[PDB]
Amino acid sequence: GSSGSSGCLRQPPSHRKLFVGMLNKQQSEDDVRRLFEAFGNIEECTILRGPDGNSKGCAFVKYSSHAEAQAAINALHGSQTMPGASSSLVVKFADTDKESGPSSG
Repeated sequence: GSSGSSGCLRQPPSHRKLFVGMLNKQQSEDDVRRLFEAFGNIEECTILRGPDGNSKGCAFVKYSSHAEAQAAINALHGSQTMPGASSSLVVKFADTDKESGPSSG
């Protein structure tokens, strides 16, 4: 059943990345690997490390599709609170075109 949508509007965006922050300088790529994937499959993972060297409490994680992404987000972001931080984990859809834009130039 449920065949035939005949309704295309505000269709979802195009991006398989997720920006995670409010992390602790203890966890490792692995920890975040299993944890995340624990819900929705992951395509790639890359921990962020500022020039200083010590993790900046951030990392880039990708998923197979949107649905899965949201699952991990709600299941993670706003759920627990990384050690040290007072605010629940922060996981949002990572953007690609930040600097660029249709700005009237």
